[PDB]
Amino acid sequence: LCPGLLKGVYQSEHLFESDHQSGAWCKDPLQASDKIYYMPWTPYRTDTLTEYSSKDDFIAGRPTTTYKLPHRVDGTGFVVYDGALFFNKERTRNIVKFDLRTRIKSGEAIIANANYHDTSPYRWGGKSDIDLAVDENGLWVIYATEQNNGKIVISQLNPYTLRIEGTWDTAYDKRSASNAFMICGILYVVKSNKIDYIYNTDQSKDSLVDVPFPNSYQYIAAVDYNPRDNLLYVWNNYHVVKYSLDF
Amino acid sequence: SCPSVCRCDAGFIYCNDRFLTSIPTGIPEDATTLYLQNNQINNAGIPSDLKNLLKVERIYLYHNSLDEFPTNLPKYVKELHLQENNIRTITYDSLSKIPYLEELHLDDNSVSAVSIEEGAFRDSNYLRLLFLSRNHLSTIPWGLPRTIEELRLDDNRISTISSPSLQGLTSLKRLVLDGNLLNNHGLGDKVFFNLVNLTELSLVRNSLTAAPVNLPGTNLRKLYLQDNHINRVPPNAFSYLRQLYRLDMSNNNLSNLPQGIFDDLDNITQLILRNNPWYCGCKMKWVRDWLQSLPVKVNVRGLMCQAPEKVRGMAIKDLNA
Ligand SMILES: *[C@@H]1O[C@H](CO)[C@@H](O)[C@H](O)[C@H]1NC(C)=O
Ligand SMILES: [Ca+2]
Repeated sequence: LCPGLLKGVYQSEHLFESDHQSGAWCKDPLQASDKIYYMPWTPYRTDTLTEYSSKDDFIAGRPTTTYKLPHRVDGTGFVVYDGALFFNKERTRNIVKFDLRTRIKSGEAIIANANYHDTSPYRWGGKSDIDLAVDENGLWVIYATEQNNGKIVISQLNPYTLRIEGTWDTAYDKRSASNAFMICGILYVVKSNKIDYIYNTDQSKDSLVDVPFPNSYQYIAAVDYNPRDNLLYVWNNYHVVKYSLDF
Repeated sequence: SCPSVCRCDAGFIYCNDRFLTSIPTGIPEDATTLYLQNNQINNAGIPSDLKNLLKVERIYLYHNSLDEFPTNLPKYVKELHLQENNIRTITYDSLSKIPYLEELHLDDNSVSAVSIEEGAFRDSNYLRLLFLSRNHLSTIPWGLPRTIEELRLDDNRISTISSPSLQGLTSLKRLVLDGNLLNNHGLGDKVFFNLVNLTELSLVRNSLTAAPVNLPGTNLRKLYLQDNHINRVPPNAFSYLRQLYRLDMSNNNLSNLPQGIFDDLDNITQLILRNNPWYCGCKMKWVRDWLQSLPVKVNVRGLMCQAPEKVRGMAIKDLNA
């Protein structure tokens, strides 16, 4: 159910300060659970995901389990969707489908013509060349192609068949993006500061915007949208925090 | 100021993914970072004029036709990515063209034991990172720079290790040796002993049949030994490793532990011991007492009885006799 068009993004919660500056975190928005999955960023060394049972046990640093991934991960673009994790295998444009329950990779898919490995990462870098996003429409891949001149390119990706189901060329440069996320098939480009660009895929149309985005700390590592409780899960310079959204 | 084929933007030259067998000659002198991966570039496609780009600091050349180590590179390159290439010979000449190199990745190449000209690294004195993941190394090179701080030799065929290979690498901090064919006789006497600043030791997925002794405890925080076939643990294996706060030994053939080996693991935090065939005899009673005396801070996993059958699956700290 579309929450609406985004009017504003504001900080809500501050969970703790982690010991890693970059990383990412989110929930499975398609599971009715308080499970939190946690992946800190170390370049060339990232191949694990730690699962937490609740929000309070997360802050206490009380993990449920740890998942050893079949491949390394490039950047903080990972995503969890319906009991299955999706991430970018190091030095490749390949997204890995990873079933959490049976603990096996169940598949893989190539994201056509994507620049990768700090060829078109985000502003802060860290192999952010590929960022995954979840919204009301399904599973997406945000990247930059050398044909589209390093500017953000989005594709809709089938989470079960791993087929690319459509593509849109935008006008915002991915090296400029501090991060990004999807809502109702609407792209939200962060600069850090501001959301200063959006792309509405339904119309295959974009528009320049000007919605505030908290500069609480400088190093915005990751920004992932959540359609369940309609929140942002953000990692900004060692800090694990939540942002509330205004519709 | 850029070639027609590639696209340049504020120091960043994008020549990647263009079926390049050869590097363009018309290049911006104010160049900073280069993208040449995913081309067909071999060693002859390197111009001599390329050397004069004194401001280039990072070069990505993975997945090309470099069939050996490249020359005529920007004198002041700090990052080099040569993975997914067909590299074989490595001369002193080749490395000396970039002594101001700091970070080197050679994953997915065809480099072997002797394939490196002896004393090649005697010139690259800025070299701090080294990646030999997935090569064809049968042993470890002797003439490695002291400035080396990390060393990845995962997924090679390493079976034997001489002492003066690793001695002299006091700047070494992390030592990764996954997927190699290492046995206890293949180990040097005090080959790890001199790595004073060593922090991580990862020896996952080898053929070790015992815990290694003579480990440096000066800075060792994390010690990895999973997926091995270890039977014994020598009483002095974990001696003086007092800064060790992590140690993993999952998937081994360990039944029993000798008395009082963890007395020296003062700063331990995490001890994972999964998938081991623990027998609970009078030899195992010392563990139970030690577990109860332990501060609540330290977490331990996989420590449950498989033998005898009567108490199989049962937590060791809970048993009477
Ligand atoms: C370890 O690292 C420190 C960094 O301060 C350096 O000064 C020292 O030379 C290195 N080696 C030893 C043995 O301390
Ligand atoms: Ca994102």
